[PDB]
Amino acid sequence: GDDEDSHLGDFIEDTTLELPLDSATTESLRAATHDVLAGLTAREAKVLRMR
Amino acid sequence: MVYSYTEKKRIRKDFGKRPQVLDVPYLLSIQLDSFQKFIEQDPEGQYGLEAAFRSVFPIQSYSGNSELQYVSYRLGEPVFDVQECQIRGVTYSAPLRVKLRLVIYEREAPEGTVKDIKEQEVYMGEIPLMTDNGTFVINGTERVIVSQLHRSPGVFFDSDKGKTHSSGKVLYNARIIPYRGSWLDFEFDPKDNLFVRIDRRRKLPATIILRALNYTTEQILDLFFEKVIFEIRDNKLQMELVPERLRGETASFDIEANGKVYVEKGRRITARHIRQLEKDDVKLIEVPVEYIAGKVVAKDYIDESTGELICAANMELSLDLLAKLSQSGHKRIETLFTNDLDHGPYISETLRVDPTNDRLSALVEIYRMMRPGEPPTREAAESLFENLFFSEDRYDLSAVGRMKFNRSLLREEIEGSGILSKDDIIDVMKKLIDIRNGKGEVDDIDHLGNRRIRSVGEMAENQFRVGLVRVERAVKERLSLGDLDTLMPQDMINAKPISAAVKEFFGSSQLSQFMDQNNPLSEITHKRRILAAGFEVRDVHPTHYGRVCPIETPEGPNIGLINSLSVYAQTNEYGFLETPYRKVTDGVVTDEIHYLSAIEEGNYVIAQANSNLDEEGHFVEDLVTCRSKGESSLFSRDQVDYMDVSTQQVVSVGASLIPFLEHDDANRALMGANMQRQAVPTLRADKPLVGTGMERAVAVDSGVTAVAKRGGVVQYVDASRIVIKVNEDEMYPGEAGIDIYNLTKYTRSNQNTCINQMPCVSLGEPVERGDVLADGPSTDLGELALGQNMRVAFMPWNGYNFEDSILVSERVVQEDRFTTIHIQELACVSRDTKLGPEEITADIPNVGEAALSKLDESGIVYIGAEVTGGDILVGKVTPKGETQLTPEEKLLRAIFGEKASDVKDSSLRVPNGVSGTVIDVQVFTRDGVEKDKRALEIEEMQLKQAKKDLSEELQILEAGLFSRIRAVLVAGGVEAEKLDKLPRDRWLELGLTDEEKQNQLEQLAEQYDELKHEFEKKLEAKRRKITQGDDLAPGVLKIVKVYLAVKRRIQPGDKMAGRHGNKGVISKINPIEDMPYDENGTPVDIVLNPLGVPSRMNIGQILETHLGMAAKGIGDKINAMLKQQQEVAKLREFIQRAYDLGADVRQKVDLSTFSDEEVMRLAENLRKGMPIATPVFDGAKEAEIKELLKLGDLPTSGQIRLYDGRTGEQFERPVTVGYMYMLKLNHLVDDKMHARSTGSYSLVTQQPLGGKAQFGGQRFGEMEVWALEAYGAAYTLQEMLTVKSDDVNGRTKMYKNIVDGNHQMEPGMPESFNVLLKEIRSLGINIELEDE
Amino acid sequence: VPLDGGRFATSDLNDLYRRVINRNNRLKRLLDLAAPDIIVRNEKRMLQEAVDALLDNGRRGRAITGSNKRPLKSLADMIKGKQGRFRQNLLGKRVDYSGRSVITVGPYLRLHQCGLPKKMALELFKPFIYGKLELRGLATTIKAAKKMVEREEAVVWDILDEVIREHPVLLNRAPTLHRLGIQAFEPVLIEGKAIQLHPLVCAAYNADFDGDQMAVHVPLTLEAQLEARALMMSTNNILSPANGEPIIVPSQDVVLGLYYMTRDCVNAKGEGMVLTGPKEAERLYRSGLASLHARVKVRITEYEKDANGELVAKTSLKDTTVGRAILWMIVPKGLPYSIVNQALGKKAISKMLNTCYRILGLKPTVIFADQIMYTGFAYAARSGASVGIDDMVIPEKKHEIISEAEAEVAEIQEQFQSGLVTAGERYNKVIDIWAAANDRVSKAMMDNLQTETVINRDGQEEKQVSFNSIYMMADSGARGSAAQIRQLAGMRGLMAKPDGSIIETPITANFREGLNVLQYFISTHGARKGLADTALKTANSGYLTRRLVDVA
Amino acid sequence: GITKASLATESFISAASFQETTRVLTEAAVAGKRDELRGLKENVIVGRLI
Ligand SMILES: CO[C@H]1/C=C/O[C@@]2(C)Oc3c(C)c(O)c4c(O)c(c(/C=N/N5CCN(C)CC5)c(O)c4c3C2=O)NC(=O)/C(C)=C\C=C\[C@H](C)[C@H](O)[C@@H](C)[C@@H](O)[C@@H](C)[C@H](OC(C)=O)[C@@H]1C
Ligand SMILES: [Mg+2]
Repeated sequence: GDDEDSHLGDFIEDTTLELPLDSATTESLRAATHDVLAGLTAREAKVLRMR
Repeated sequence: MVYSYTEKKRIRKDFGKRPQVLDVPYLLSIQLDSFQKFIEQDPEGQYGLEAAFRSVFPIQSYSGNSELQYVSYRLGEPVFDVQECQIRGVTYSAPLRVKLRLVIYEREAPEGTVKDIKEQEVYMGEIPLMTDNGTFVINGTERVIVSQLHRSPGVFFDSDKGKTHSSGKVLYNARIIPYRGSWLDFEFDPKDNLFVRIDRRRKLPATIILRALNYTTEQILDLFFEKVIFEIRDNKLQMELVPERLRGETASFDIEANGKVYVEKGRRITARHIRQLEKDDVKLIEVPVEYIAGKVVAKDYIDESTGELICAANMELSLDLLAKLSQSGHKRIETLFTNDLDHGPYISETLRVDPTNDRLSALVEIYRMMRPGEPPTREAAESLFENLFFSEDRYDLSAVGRMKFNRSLLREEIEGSGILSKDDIIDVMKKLIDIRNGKGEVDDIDHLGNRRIRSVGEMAENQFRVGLVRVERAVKERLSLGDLDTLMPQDMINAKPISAAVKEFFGSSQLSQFMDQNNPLSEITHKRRILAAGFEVRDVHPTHYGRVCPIETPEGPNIGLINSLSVYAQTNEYGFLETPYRKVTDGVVTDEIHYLSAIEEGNYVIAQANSNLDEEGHFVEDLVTCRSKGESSLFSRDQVDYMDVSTQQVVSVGASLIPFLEHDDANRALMGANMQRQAVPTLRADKPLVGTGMERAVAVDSGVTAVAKRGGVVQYVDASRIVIKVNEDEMYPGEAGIDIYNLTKYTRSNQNTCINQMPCVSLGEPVERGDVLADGPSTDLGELALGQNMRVAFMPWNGYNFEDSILVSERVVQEDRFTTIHIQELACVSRDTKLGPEEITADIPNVGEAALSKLDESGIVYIGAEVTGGDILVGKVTPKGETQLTPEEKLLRAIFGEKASDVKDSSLRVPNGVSGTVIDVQVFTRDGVEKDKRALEIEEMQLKQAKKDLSEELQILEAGLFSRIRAVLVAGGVEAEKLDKLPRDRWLELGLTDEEKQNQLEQLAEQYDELKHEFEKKLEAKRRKITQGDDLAPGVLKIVKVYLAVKRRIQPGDKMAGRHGNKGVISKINPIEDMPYDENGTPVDIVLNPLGVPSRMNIGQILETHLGMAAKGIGDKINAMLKQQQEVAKLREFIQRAYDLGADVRQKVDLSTFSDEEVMRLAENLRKGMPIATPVFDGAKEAEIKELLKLGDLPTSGQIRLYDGRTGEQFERPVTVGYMYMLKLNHLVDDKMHARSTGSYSLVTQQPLGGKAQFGGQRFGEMEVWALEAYGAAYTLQEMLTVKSDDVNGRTKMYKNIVDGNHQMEPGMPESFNVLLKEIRSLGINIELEDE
Repeated sequence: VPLDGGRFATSDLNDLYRRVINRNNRLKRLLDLAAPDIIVRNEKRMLQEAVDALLDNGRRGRAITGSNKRPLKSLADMIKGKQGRFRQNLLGKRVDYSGRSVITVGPYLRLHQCGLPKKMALELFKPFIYGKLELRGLATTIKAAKKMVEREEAVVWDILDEVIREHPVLLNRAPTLHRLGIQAFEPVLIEGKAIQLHPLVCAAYNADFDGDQMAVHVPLTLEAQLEARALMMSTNNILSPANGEPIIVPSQDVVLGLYYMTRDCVNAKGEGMVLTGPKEAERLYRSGLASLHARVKVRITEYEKDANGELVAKTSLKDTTVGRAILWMIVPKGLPYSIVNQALGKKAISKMLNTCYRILGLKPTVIFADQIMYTGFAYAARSGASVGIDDMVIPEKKHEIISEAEAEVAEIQEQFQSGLVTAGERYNKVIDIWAAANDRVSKAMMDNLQTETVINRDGQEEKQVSFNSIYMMADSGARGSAAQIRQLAGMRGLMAKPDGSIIETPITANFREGLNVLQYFISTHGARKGLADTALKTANSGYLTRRLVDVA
Repeated sequence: GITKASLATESFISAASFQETTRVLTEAAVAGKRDELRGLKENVIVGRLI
């Protein structure tokens, strides 16, 4: 196209990466389950963190 | 003639004086005519497949006396028809079946054949076909091939003065450009040495080619120079004197003969002395022995006794050399005639720089020039030189090349050999030297006689030619070793080689492009288009008159590199551009038309399109403005040979549609004709209120509308089809008939607009042949409506109209008049991956019942279901196994007990923000995979729908035929009530008394049964085409194409413009309450800023407003008398008054029209407004406009009082209000608008890239970096080129901080530079980052 | 990396690298096989060719890639390019948090703000919105926040007003030349898909409204917000860095308003009366008692800061008009009334803003500038200025002027037929008389057009500068100029044939009248050369800046 | 002249930008030239504060 320096390889997106709008939610889910596991008894947290 | 049936519906009031002698021809002529010449059976070398065949044929093997000749060709029926070919995606093409004859001559002949096998019509390739509208379908998409403009083959003599060497002196060069084969260039130098180079290669002394033609030095001087005869008679040097030789020279000695001294020494020889010598007939004079010291000897001279060469040809004689050749008995010495002014001694000095001697020497030095470095050989040099310009294979000028060649050389024969001859080369050199001598002139490239026009037909022939040469090598190669009777002309000729030459052109070539169809004018202005470097070629040339439009060209990187074809222009017989003209004999202007090419028109004196003649057509004025040779001035009454045909012929279809064009500056006029092609069609086809009269022609000539094949009365009118019962005078005897027009309904255009036809006629109405049956998109009752005219007011309104910005009343969007319908084609592909096949199944992980609602059991949205952004059009799921989740996700599924599927969701969903209704679904399936439920339902529907259509054909057709049988049976055997009782099927038995009517019943019988079976075969074929598995790409199992119809109205950001080049972007949509209104209380639709009018000089936009206002008046008035229901008399009276308008116009008019049914219908169509026609340069004048405003009841000033709808108070000064035609271009704001937060990223270098059609971020350029550098903003720039883009880490570390509420950046290094380090380090360069 | 349809695609280096290995490996083999010299020599050369082709292709044979004619791109070509490096050179990397669209007016804006389409802002600030939604607890977690904005729940719009309020955005146009090509604004949420841009800024950008599109950038980091506000902000650059003159100068409609405002006709409603102050002056006008322009003495209070850092006040009865009286309400403090007492053309109206800046400082000038725009648009709208076809007045003497100049050409022609003058001398002469004629017609229609308003105050007659529409445009400085006006009414010019010569039969007609076939055709070259010259010289200009920024 | 004066720049990373890349890299690589940044062009390439 266009004869411009745009070349086929410039259009191949990275599928093995992880989008930040997600990565943010991973760091959050850690904080989430870690909060909710302190709401239980020390053995329920230990047994659930173990399983 | 004298007015058609759809002309009785509405008539355009036409100002303008000049009567039209010629009416606009078919606008699509070029495209259709060209292709018509390519594919056709022509029994001769006239351009076509026949000609391209006859060139390379017959093909004989190598010395083997095995020859393959060509018989005839045929085009098989197309595999798919035009409509079907578009859906599937294949090309619309026909098989090429060519009969070949294989002869084998007995080895060691007398020439005779052992056996000759005639192979019946071997198939080579499928060549595309042109639509009835002049388009091609390459892959499912209508594409147009633009005609090209290039330098005509022939010889061309140029200057190259100025810039070279900066010494002046100019230069003179000739160039021989063949249609095929190498270029032959001749050129001078500052030393007046003639040089030659083949193609652009190394410069070589000119004479070196003559030697390769086997010409010795003696004949070169003898060819290019005259002979000065020197006689040694008695003793010491006499000389022959042609008395003209003394012009331009001063006597070098006593010029005396016949005992009388004519000229003394030191007296220059003027016309007086020459007369004396001429009239006294002085043949021989006495000259000194020293005058030949400079004279170059012509031929060779040897010593008769010693047999040794005294002096070689082309040597300057000296007083000592004269002695050595005199005692040998030489009476005569021939020398060159050399004059530095009249006849130049150029060739003589060219020979002294020539390194070669004989033919082999030149051939050696020539062969080593083209292919240097390799050792030359005699047979190699001979072969090369004969293969360049002398070989019928590698060189052709064809007809145009040879003609202009001979024509520019002042020859007689207009046609000749297609290769170069020694006579030809010599003549060209002669002409170049003559120009350098001062007699003759150099051509110019810009002249339209040297510019030839190709077109689809000519171009395709070349590609097919290329295909045949690459197949030729193969055929000879096989016929080399061939066994006698086993092989035949199939095993040799392949398909793929020839087919790929033609296929590579139409498929991808700079001249083959998507038709620009958002607009009928766009189509027709695309199909007429030309293509051709510095400013010389871009600029407008005097020869462009009547051929190329001066004002329609793109404004941008290529200006004047495109143009467009003029209105009346036609391709010349030889391929030049010729234009219509009127032959003026004696003092009368004769209406016989005459077509003159670019060179033909040159010498004649041509009058002006605008001129005054009368009665017999004698020029009124004693002198009239005319143009003769490349310039225009006043010319005497009776001199003029010809006159311009029409006032329009200078412009193009685009420019010819601008009313009052003569009043607009060319810049804005260009932009206008440039923008008019972008007008998207509207929901309600309106009509131009102000017009030219081309709009009718553009609408009809373009295929967008549906034109009557034959005249008659409408039998049936449906929004789908139209059936016309033909008149008997127009009807053919057999089959009887009716014409059935199947209308195109709502469907996707190339630009995603809506192209839909509407019936413009009513049940049982008389229609005449060549009448508009149905309007297309953006056409109204046979005229061309690219938009909708509306009430406009010029005044600054609180800055909302600030630059070009347009402020539009809410009334416009409420009336839904500028609303536009877009049809978008969305696709869903079920592919094949190594992990597994993708399913179109309706079972999608993680979607609610509301999501899957709009889908059927199969997973495809129902037809007609209205959707918005995000809705699932097609359910699709692809296998991805062993997800490999993490600890906390595993707990999540554990708590909520969800089984995470082995399949990932690929389903096709509606793009963000776009909302519409689903109008169609297509299912393509691989051959061999089972069609799912929905796909089968579609196939069944298509089957039933097909049967209904075909049956409809047969039903209406059969009745049409039997209705004729009823009429013929009543002649000769009339029984009226008796005949229609018995079953219609039993009618065919009754015969007739001896007459042709018995044979007429016979005719109708034959054709009846034919239809019965023709229907049958057509149904079968259609059914097979439905059920046959469509061929898909490798890897694709099935494809689902959904068609959405979005209806967008108008919103701030859309581009809008008038025909006069005034752009605009709608700013605010204002309530009707705030709209300026007049005393009568009627608000105004649009408020334009007046400030745009004076700067950009377009005054027509004002005139267009004024006349428009007046037009609406005549409309409004009728609307009152029709609402009064006065009577036919009052109405008739008032309308007649309008169509006359005070004096001298060409309109004529009524009282021939039927006073009741025809007149009342016309007025109903005029009540919206009175259509007016302003011819391009013949258009109306202020006075005519003011008078129409008098009839209008509206002021002459064109301005009235307006009141602000807010304060209700008046406006100081009157403001101009009227009706301007305005187009909606398609830039519409909800396309251009894009925004991105965090999208996908490119793999090779991590950078924002749109993969979802969620667009990649805006491109931040170098210039913008400077802008940040000028400000003190360092951090904005770092974040711009590091964290916001290129830093694969910094981006995520940033995003997390943005949600946490900490605005910071932990920048790191952009990955781009990090790659440059490895790329440098990949070489032998050690690049490190030092210190700390 | 794989592609759709299962096909693969890879860089050319592989094709190159592969080659270098093979030949190399083969050579290793050829040593252990004890091959003759002539072979291992050829293999070594082949290795040399492959390595050379790998590093920089095109300096020897130009090796071509497998099955594809186009030569395979080597490592040097990855760095190299047009020009130099691809990375920072134009262009130059895509950037997140951005967008773009068609632009419109938005005259209501203050100079420090701009209209931003709702949808664009939502997608732009997505991370800010996510983080703010769960900071106040309207969303449980970031995902739930995503679903909220993806659902476009009504509550999110108010949260966006928070992240938008103080948060500048960058606006950019296509040919960025000077630093004003990018400027910071405060975002204003706007329904609709078009960007609204303050008119006063339209000059610095060279942005028309004929459909030009503009780009938006979000300043993420805190330092960028403060850079934008303290550097790239609209209000902090009001002056061209090229010359101290204000670049915020009112453009066209606004100055046409003020010109029509402070102007005076000879006799108008309220002429001669006297008023206490500007307040009751507007009260007179708006109520319909007095005309906008009438000569009147009114008491005004002006200020001069000529003390030491201290504003002096002085009051007097100034002889002025009603419009100028009303306009004075905007002028802040220490400016003298002399500045508004004139006719206020586009030239004077700029020096007004300039002095205001050099006296009161920055802040007073900004709010001043805003007010000037608002009042300019407003009063221009009241004025009902328009342009009609009868607004262009042709001189009554034109046809006669053409005729007299037409006699001149035939005189010199008669002199050339008799050899009294040489061909070249004739051409220049004829060309001269036609040129002089153009000047004659120009200074005729200019006199007629300019002053022809002839009106009555209590006596017989008097004549002032015309109130005819098109003159006001050209006179005020809004739009149009004597050259363009000359083309509308008087004859237009003598065009030039392509070779650069000028045709000796000028265009005798104008746009108000019709041009015939020939006249238009001759006009085309000037148009065509005009468009071509600008379109090429535009690129040339850029090139100049390029060399300049490199050398500096 | 302007186009000639821009040729000389101590930082080679800047020169590799707007000049001919190949020659710049080589001619610097032999001398072992150590680019200290300190300029604008070069700092933009490497992506740090101007
Ligand atoms: C195969 O042709 C392609 C390129 C060849 O390459 C190349 C180097 O050779 C070209 C040839 C031979 C042209 O004749 C041409 C051209 O005539 C044209 C523009 C300029 N185009 N514009 C671009 C878009 N923009 C917003 C406005 C200006 C071009 O760039 C080119 C062009 C090339 O650049 N213009 C016009 O004629 C005018 C003033 C109106 C055009 C009508 C519509 C717009 C077009 O017909 C659209 C419908 C398509 O047809 C094109 C998209 C073609 O693309 C395809 C695949 O069909 C394109 C010509
Ligand atoms: Mg523009």
